[PDB]
Amino acid sequence: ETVENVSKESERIWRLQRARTILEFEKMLPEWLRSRFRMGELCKVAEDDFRLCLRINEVKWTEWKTHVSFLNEDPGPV
Amino acid sequence: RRLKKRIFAAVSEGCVEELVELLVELQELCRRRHDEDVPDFLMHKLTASDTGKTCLMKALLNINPNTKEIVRILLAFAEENDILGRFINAEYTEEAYEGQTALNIAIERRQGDIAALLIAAGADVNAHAKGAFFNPKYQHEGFYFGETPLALAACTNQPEIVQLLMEHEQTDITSRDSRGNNILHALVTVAEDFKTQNDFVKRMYDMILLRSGNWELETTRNNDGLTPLQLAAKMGKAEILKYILSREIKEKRLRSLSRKFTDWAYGPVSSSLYDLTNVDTTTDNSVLEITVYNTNIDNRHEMLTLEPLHTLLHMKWKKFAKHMFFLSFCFYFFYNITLTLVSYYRPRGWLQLLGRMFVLIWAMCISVKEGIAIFLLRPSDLQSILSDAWFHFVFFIQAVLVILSVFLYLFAYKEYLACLVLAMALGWANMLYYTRGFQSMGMYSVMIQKVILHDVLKFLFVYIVFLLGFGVALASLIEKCPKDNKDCSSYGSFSDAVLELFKLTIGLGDLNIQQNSKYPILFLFLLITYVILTFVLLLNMLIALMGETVENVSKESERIWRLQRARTILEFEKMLPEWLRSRFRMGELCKVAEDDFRLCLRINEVKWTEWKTHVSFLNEDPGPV
Ligand SMILES: CCCCCCCC/C=C\CCCCCCCC(=O)O[C@@H](COC(=O)CCCCCCCCCCCCCCC)COP(=O)([O-])OCC[N+](C)(C)C
Ligand code: NA
Repeated sequence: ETVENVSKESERIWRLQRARTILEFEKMLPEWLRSRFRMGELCKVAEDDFRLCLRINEVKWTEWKTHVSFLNEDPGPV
Repeated sequence: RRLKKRIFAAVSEGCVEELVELLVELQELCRRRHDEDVPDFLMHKLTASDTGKTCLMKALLNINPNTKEIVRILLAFAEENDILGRFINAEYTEEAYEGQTALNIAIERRQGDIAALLIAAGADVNAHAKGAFFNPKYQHEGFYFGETPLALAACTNQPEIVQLLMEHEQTDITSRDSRGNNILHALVTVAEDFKTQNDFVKRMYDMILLRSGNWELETTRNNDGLTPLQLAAKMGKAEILKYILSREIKEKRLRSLSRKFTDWAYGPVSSSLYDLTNVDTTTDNSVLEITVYNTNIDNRHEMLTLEPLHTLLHMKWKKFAKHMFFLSFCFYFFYNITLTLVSYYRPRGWLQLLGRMFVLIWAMCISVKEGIAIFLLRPSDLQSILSDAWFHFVFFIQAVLVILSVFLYLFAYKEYLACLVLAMALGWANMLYYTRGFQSMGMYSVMIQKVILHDVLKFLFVYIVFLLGFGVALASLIEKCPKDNKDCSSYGSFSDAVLELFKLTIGLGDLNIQQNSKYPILFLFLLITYVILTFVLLLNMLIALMGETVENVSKESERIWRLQRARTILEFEKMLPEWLRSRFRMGELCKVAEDDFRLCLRINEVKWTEWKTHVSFLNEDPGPV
């Protein structure tokens, strides 16, 4: 009975336990060697707005909207 | 100058009041002596040399409420300059988006009205977008759709543009891209599961195929030599494969394109004929062969449940496969029986020598057959070993052990008996392969594989850590036996400690806690901890964990057994020679009066649901003949 109740959520618990290890290891790193951050500054807004952003690509054949709220006209990564 | 930048900036924003003001200035510049020619200078100033992007393509990338007004003005401006042909057909020069034109951008932006006037203006409806983005190496840095405007609208769920493009006289439906894929191939690659796509590809596949009205598009092979029907099996698109395999075209004037035909129907009882020209073992590469031996997909068991595929396997199973499977079992059963008797009754004659030679000869036959079977299978992934070639190795390993034992027997090495015993234990363990063919035993066998991998292997890894972890600990606090009694403690060494704990786990022997331990309380504390961890925790939890896996597998183990059994059917059929292939399906049937004879499989179904009028049959008489 407990296995059935936990198996549907044990995957999330393992990631929660693993995520604790990731933060502990990152704190062990010194002031230097922190070159493993995410993508650098990106001009999100033309008004001198640069933010560190994480790139995630998703595919969804559901809505089929017109893209008029993008940042770069060229779709190819560069 | 800065005129080009201003034109692009005004075009992107979507303003037409100053758009004409910038264009009339360019017309004034045309009066200036270019010294080379008029059209080239105008095109150069109206296009970006770095990437090849034009102002018209800039507007379509920047769809605005006034974009349609901009497009007409730009086209009229180009038409007045007699550069309309080379302007609307301009494409990017960079390899990232090479071949992309204005028509491609408009279709992607879902601008049907804008794309409609572009085609009438003279847009190239056969442009190929051979850029790197349109043909990505992976599924994240690009989007492959067929690099053609006809396929782009098809893959983006835009039937209105597809109908407009197909009706155009200059559209090449059978056009092939760099991969050699046609329109139908691109839909197969684009097609996904129903939970992801709203079956628009299947509807789009039917619409485009009916418009062409010919088998040239369906029989086209790409650079990999695969038809769209074969590509669905190669990429594991069950939704597309199901439609194509069971395809009925009710409307007249075009019926040969169908793959499913009802020769007769009387009330709810009707018989269906499924085309098998490209789905059979007769051809070199077919859907049936691909859907069974595929290793890049994990939905083969679902793909074998289709109406033609499931029945085709069943029909050939009861003809030759059933007898060959039983014959193979009898030869292998006698192979192990004879091997066991000679090894068990070994010395420590002239009439039984034939049996001994049978084992040696049959071992060579297994070794040769399994040697090439693994070679042609090309196993790469670890899962493929345990899901497609596990019995191809253990049979090979057992066979070569007998050969190795014979090789060591004639020499002075006495290790031949050790290899001979391993052949016996593995040979009888290999009998579980023949459990297939029977639904009850076959589903039981596939249950064992999931239990072993998901639970047994996981359980053993933790148990060994506790077994060895407490083995060193318990043996550590053991004093040396006195000179009088040399067997004071059973936990004398590490090997002894593990053996006692192993017997404790399986409930064998007697638990004697009066060992020669300098800390008897500590020694007993670890023993009780080991029992709780193993006897109470690890052993009991394994039963509960497998019950979760049994529930998840029992709802799909039947399909897995058929998938495993179907692999045996194809292997047995390949063993047949060139002749003896008289066990095929029903012969040629006049599906269409235009000399159209196809090998078809007859399936009879009864359905008291729709109660339609049968006007799309092949034979008026319902009685079989
Ligand atoms: C599922 C299965 C479970 C396991 C089953 C376990 C039970 C079976 C396992 C084992 C039974 C015994 C077999 C091997 C015996 C070797 C011990 C030895 O020689 O010790 C010597 C002392 O050695 C030392 O003083 C050095 C210690 C390090 C080497 C030995 C431990 C290895 C650790 C590995 C670390 C990595 C481990 C990685 C994995 C954790 C004593 O030797 P001796 O008395 O002089 O020997 C007489 C002969 N001679 C004189 C010619 C030399
Ligand atoms: Na007992």
